[PDB]
Amino acid sequence: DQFRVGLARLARGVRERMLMGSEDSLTPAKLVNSRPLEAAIREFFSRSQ
Amino acid sequence: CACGKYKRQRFEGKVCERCGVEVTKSIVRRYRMGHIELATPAAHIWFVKDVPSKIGTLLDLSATELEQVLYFSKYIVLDPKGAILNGVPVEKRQLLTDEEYRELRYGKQETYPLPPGVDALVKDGEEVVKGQELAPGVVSRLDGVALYRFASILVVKARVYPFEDDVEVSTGDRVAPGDVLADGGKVKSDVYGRVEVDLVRNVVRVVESYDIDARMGAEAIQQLLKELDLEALEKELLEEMKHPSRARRAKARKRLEVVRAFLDSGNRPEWMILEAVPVLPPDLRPMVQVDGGRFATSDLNDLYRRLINRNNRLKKLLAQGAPEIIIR
Amino acid sequence: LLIDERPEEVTDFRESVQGAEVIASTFDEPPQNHIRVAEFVHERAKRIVEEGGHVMILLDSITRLARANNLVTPPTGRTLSGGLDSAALYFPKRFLGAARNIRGGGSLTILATALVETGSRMDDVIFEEFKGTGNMELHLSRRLEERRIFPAIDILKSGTRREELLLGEEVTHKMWLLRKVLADMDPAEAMEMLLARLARTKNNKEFL
Amino acid sequence: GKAQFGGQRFGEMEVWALEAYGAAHTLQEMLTLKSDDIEGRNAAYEAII
RNA sequence: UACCCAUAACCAUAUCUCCACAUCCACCU
Ligand code: BEF
Repeated sequence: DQFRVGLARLARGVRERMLMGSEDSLTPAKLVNSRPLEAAIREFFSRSQ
Repeated sequence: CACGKYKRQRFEGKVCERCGVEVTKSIVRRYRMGHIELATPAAHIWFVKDVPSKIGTLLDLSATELEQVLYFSKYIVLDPKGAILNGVPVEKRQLLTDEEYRELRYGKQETYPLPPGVDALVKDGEEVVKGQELAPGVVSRLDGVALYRFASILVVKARVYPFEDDVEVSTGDRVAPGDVLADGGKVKSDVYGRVEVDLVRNVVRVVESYDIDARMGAEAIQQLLKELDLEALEKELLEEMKHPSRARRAKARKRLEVVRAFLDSGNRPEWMILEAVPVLPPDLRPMVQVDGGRFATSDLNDLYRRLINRNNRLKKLLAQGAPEIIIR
Repeated sequence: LLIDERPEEVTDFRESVQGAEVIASTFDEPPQNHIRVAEFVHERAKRIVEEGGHVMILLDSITRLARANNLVTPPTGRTLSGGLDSAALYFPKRFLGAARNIRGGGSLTILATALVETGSRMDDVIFEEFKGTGNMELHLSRRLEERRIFPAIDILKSGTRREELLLGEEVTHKMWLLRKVLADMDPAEAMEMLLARLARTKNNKEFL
Repeated sequence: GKAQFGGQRFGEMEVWALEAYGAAHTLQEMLTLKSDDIEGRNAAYEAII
C-alpha cells in the first residue's frame, strides 16, 4: 500500500512533466524521478508506527 | 558589551566609551520584551470566541455569525446614519452585506456603453422608465434619469434639477432636504444624497445616498467600543431588567454583569481589542542548534515570523496602492 | 619644516627627501632659534605665494609646536588654564590660516602633525583651538598605532570641508554614496577589507 | 539525562501529601530553593559549603 | 589671575553547554 501511494505520487509527477514537456524522445529521464517513491518507502520503513 | 571600553568595576556604570551597554547577564533577554505596531487593529481571540462572547455581549451582536462575519468577512456595521430607505426602515447598528451596502453608498447606479457616432434618442436629463425605447434597440431597467455622452448612457435613480443662477452646493457635498442647493431659495434639496453640478447643461443632479458609516473588521469594533459609554448602558439595562418577566431579564442581567464589571474595574473596553501586539522575550522561545548547524526552534518564533511578514506586506500594499478586494 | 625633533631623524629625512626643502629645528637648539627659523620660513613663504607661488609646507608637531611656543612664551598674561599667551597662537594662527587658496594663481597648502591625547590640558586645548581652524582633520588612534598598523588613521573623525568644490559632482556624489556606505564599517576591520578591495585597482580604476 | 540523571518528579500528589502534614517550609524549599530559584539555589549551595 | 587662587583622569566579582518535541516498546501502582 505504501508502495502504491508513492507510485501514484510518481504518476502525478510524470503527468505534470509530460504536461509541460514539448518533444517526445524523453522517456527515461524527463518522465520519471525516483525521489517520491523512494522517499515514501523510506519513510514507511523508518518513521511508521 | 559590543566593544568593552568602560566595563570594569571601577567604572561599569560610567557610560561606555565606544558603547552604551550597562553590565548585565543574559537574563535581560529573559525579561526584556518586544512589540509589534500593527498598521490595522485586531481583536484578542479570547474575547471573540469564548462561549460567552465578551464582545458579543457588550454589544448587541450575535457571537456565532455576526461578530466573525463583520470581523473577518466583508460586512459593514454603521452607527450614525441609517435613515436612508431601501424598502427597509432606518438603521442604527444593523448589519448589511457589502453588496447592498456598496450599492446604497453611491446611489443606485447603472452604466451602459453607447456606440460612438450614434446620437441616442435619450438626452442628458431625460427621465426613463422601464420599457422606454432609448434607441432603435436599447431599453433601460428602472425609473430614473439617463445621462448622455456624445458615447455612454448613465442610468441613475437620482433627481435632476435645472437652474440658471449661481451654485450654492458644489460638487461633492451630500445634502438633506430643505437645504439650499443652488440659485438660493429657488432650488432646495428634497432628499438625502450627494450633489453633482454639471455646468454643460447647467444642472444639479442629486443622488439618494447620504454620508453613512462604512467599516469592516476590528477597526469597526474599535469605533463601536470608542463610542460606547458604560453608565448609560448600565442604567438602560437596569430598567430593562426590573420591569419585564424572567426570560428577557435573564439575558439582561447576563450582559449587565459584564457591563458592571467593566465599569467598576477601571480598564475601559476600548483597548479590549489590541493595536500593538507584545513579543515574548527571546530566551522564552530560543532557537537552539541541535547538530550540524541545524536549529531547533519553538513554534512561537515561526508564529512571530509569519505575523511580521503579514504586517510588512500590509504596510507595503497600503503604501503603494489600494485594490480594494486585494486590500480586504 | 621640522621643529623640536631628534637630529638623527633630521639626517634620515634630509637624505631621504630626495632634494625637497627640509628645514629642521631640533630640541637641542634654544627655542628662540626655533621661533626665528619658523617665522623666517613663514615670511619667505608668504612672499613666494605673494608672487603667485604654489607652496607646500609640511610642519612638524604643530601642537608640540604650540608647546615649543609656550616654551618661548613666558607671560601668558592672564593665566589661561594651561598657561599660554593671549597673543601666542596668533603667530601660529597667522602661520596656519595663511595657508589658503586664491583665484589669482599659486597656492599655499600647509599640512602639520598634531600631538594629542598627551594627558595635559595644554595639548587638548590647542587641539580644540586649531581643530576649528583647519579645513581637514586626520585623527590617528593609539590603539591602531599599537597594533603596528600604518597609516593608523581614525577614519571616522577624519574628513574635509566642501568636497564638491574640490571634487566633481560625479566624484563628490559618488563618495557621498561611498561615505553613506562606509560610515557603518568598523575602523580596523574597514582597514583590512577596504585595503583588500582597493588593492584590486587604482582609486579611479576602482571607480572605473 | 545523558550527562546527569536529572531530578525526580515531585508532581502534585506528593505536593498534596506534603502540605497535608503541617509541613510549610519543606514545601517552600523544595519548590524554590532546590528547584527553581536560581539565585536562591546558588546562595544555598554557597552557604551550605 | 600668577604665591593662595586652577585640579579631575587610569585597573581586581563566575554554575553553565546540550538536552525540545513526536513516535514506539517496556516496568511499577
Ligand atoms: F571654530 Be568653528 F569651526 F566655527
